[PDB]
Amino acid sequence: VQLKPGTSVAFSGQFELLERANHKLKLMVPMTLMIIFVLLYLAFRRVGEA
Amino acid sequence: IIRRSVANRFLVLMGALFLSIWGTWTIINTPVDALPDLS
Repeated sequence: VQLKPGTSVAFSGQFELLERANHKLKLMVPMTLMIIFVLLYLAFRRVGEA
Repeated sequence: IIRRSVANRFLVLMGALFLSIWGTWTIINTPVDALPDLS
């Protein structure tokens, strides 16, 4: 599809925000899980239990 | 005064890793410029 001088095209919709949301949690969920490990073996002092 | 700090080396390592990741993140996302507003 050709473009005419003076015409622009763009995309949008719900999908866009998702591309961020997932990414964001895909960046934090790991760290949170780590916050568990460090806080889990404080009662056992060994990694096997956590 | 830091004897209790060396007895839990693993906590120190985990904290250092968290700090390094957070710092890399904030550095990747910090705004950079030159000669800021000074007038």
